[PDB]
Amino acid sequence: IDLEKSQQALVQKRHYLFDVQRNNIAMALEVTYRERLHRVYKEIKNRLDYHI
Amino acid sequence: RKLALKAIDWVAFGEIIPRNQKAIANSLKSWNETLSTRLAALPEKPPAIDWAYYKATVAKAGLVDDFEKKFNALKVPVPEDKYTALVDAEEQEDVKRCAEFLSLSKARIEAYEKELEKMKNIIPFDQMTIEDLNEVFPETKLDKKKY
Amino acid sequence: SSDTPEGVRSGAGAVRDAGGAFGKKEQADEERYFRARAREQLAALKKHHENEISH
Amino acid sequence: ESTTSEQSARMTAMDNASKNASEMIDKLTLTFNRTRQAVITKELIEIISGAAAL
Amino acid sequence: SVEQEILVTGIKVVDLLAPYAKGGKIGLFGGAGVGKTVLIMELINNVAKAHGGYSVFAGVGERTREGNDLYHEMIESGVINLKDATSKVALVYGQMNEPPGARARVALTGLTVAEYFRDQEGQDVLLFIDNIFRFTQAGSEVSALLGRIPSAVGYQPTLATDMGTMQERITTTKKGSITSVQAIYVPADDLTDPAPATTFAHLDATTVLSRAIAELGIYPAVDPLDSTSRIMDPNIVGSEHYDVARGVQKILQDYKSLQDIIAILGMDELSEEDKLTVSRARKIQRFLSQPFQVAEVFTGHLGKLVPLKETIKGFQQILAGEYDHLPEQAFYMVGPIEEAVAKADKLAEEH
Amino acid sequence: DKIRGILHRTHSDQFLVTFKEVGRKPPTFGDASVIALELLNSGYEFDEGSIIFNR
Amino acid sequence: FRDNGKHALIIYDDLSKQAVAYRQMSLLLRRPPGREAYPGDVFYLHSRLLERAAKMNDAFGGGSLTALPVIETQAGDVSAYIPTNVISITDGQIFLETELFYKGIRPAINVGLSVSRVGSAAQTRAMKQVAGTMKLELAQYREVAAFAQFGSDLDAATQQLLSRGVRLTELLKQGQYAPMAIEEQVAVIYAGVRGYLDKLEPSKITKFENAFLSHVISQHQALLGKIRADGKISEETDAKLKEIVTNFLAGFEA
Ligand SMILES: Nc1ncnc2c1ncn2[C@@H]1O[C@H](COP(=O)(O)OP(=O)(O)O)[C@@H](O)[C@H]1O
Ligand SMILES: [Mg+2]
Repeated sequence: IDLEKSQQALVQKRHYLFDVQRNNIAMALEVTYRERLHRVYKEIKNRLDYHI
Repeated sequence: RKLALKAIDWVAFGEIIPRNQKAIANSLKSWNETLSTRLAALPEKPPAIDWAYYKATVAKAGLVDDFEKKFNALKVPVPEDKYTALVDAEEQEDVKRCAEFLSLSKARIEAYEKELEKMKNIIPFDQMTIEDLNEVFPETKLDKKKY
Repeated sequence: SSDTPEGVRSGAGAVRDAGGAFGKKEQADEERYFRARAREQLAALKKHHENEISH
Repeated sequence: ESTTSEQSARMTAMDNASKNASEMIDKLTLTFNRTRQAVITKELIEIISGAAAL
Repeated sequence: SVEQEILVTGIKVVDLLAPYAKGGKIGLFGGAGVGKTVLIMELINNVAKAHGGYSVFAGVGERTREGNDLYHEMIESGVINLKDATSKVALVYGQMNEPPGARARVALTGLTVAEYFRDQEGQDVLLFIDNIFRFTQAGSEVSALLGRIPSAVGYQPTLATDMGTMQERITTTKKGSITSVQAIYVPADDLTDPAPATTFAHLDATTVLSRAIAELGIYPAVDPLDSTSRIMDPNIVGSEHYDVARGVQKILQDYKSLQDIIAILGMDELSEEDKLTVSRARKIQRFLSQPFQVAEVFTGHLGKLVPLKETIKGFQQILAGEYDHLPEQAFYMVGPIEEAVAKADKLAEEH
Repeated sequence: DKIRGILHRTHSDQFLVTFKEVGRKPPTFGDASVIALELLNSGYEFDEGSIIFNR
Repeated sequence: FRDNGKHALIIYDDLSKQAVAYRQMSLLLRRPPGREAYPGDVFYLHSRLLERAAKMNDAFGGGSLTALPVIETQAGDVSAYIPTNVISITDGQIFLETELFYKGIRPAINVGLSVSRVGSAAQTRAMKQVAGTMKLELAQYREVAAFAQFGSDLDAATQQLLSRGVRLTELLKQGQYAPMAIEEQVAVIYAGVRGYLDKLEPSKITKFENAFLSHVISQHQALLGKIRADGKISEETDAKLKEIVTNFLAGFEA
């Protein structure tokens, strides 16, 4: 009994953490694209603030 | 913008069980909590660029509008996804290796299950046999049992 | 007095600021004890072997 | 026996050192209160005498 | 102006626990005979010769002897030059032999010359004022003949208005910057007197001197648990300097509450865990004392000047425990932490 | 300690051994064996004696 | 803002420099002095300024005005002239000492001498439930604070009372310019007053708290919307918060 569940324990463990590695890198590209759209507004706000 | 969901990071995803490598699994959950707050720091949409008030307030013209004409039709190329596939590639090889316990020990379960069938057979009658009881309790060659 | 915010209450470090009998008995006991620790830490500091080869 | 004889006399000799330090702490509270009133009284006279002579 | 900096001096107690600032008003408190004139003679020695712009010294109500030991310690160092036009210091003097109508208009004459350099020119100016308690006292003498009722303990009724009318011209504006160091006499060791306890609102960095430290031999006697600054801030001095400053004050204040136990129990009956926080605190008291340069004729010792990066690294290692094998005397009147072990071996051999 | 500290003047030459660090932690039977062992293997062969304490 | 149904707040920084700027005007107008050369009506100067703070009712608009005056004592003597006028006018005091500021307690609020006489009738239902035991727990600690310097031969209840008092203190320390929310405040107090910290080392209570707060903002946002909007903490949220601080405490040290 204890070695039958030892089969099934590693097949629910592995598919959870192999999609966490999908989504831990998925957030790494959104927060570097959201900060790409935001920064290009910041360095054109400096010229909208300087000449006044 | 675009934003996809994920699964539960509750029990399995922090118990990856390396060779006493609970520190590497602890670092795996630490990146998800950091990036979700950095995604909560900035929204999906940035601020809007008012164009009409730029012409009157910065009315020294030419040098003000030429930067506003070049920076308006620009594009922001995000970083590459070259490391996105190779990290997902090793998950495909390990998932084929993780079922080896489900492949090899399945016969070890049924051989242990068939061993429980023959173990019922051996005990039999109290006064049964002097050789059928000579499977579990052992015998050996000359001069084994010291005491 | 002290069982109200109004009355006088004593703080930490008030035996030495008074400067009486217990304030002088405390200064000469921190010195007569840490004088012997300048003996045992200096006698064992001469046990560096490289200095003895120079000697 | 000697560590019981010693540990009971540490109980008594630390008890009379808190009675004598609380008997002394009320006698200095009255002198603090006579002297606290006497300074408000004294520096009130100096302001009145300074204004009357002016 | 709104910007803040840090001006490095070279004194170990000042740069660690209460850093000074460029263009900021600095105060030197303490009683009579603890070292306010020597510590204000030290900052002309370090700061004024490495400084680019000019410097002004106004002396208000002090001994006429000590205005001659400044005119003769600034010719032999070449700051005042009697032969050409390359001097860098002006001097304004109204001393304690003057009538009391003249000890209350000299400090207004000091910061009028020092307002010309900041405004009509653009240079960075310093300003040293000693003493400034004799501006308040010299107005409390002409008062009762002008027809005014006295306030609390004997000062004039207009005490905190003409003080605040002078102390609002010593500022950093958008046309220049005035660093200012001031010595403030505290009468008979009471910081609740109405003349020193209203200058606190006009000072950024206060350096409270004390007679209870000076009678131990710890020189300069600066109180660590009574000196503040406005830039003790982990966003300005960095997070490494900040957790060292508060680590020193926490072990000194916890040393204060332990002295109340040793008076009844004794030193040896304590545990081994707090026999160590005393011995770490006593090495921090003695390491703060530094041999000054202009106090050579008192001491005979040499003048040390520890930089800022070395002051932090000296105090991390006494706290972490890397010098538990030395006696207390190896840190008394030393410079950097390198001389604390060289002085440790030289004491050993004479046994 | 405080037996040796009192008698350090009048009887400093009649001491055999002195045992310090006594009374901080509660006494046990092993410390009664450490003292009684060193009373034998000292070189002083005695023939009577007495003990004084506070019952 | 009080007359037009809105809410307000005012801070006098500070009131001990108004009694001095008014004393100078009196003694130059030749008025009869009094104690410490203050005039006879310095009580009437501060009373009719603080009595203008009021909680109006619904027939007049429902407005309000809240007043926080600052008063500087000298050498911690509140029995002076002006520190006793403004104490007897207002409701409660917050007494910041200088000894606790250097012992590590920042903000250095002494809760032994600080009171408020509106009492618990101004707390929300969530904060009132946990802090009613915390106030009793801290007050039992301050009785036995003088046994900490030499205590190992005491009863296990007294060792427990010291053990909870130190760890509740570390929850009260707070950096500058970081104000929290009431729903995040009640969660940190709930982690401490229940007993979920008596095995964690007393130096780690700050590092545990900054780790735990950044967790529940991103991963349990739907629980801190059912204490903000509910106002109280129910039986459903009592179990839901219970496995949260048990899940985090289990794998924490990494
Ligand atoms: N570097 C120093 N450290 C400690 N004490 C000093 C130092 N220099 C001078 N003193 C002491 O300070 C006393 C007063 O010096 P000074 O600063 O001239 O007077 P004041 O501070 O009262 O104006 C002297 O008696 C001297 O012993
Ligand atoms: Mg002087």
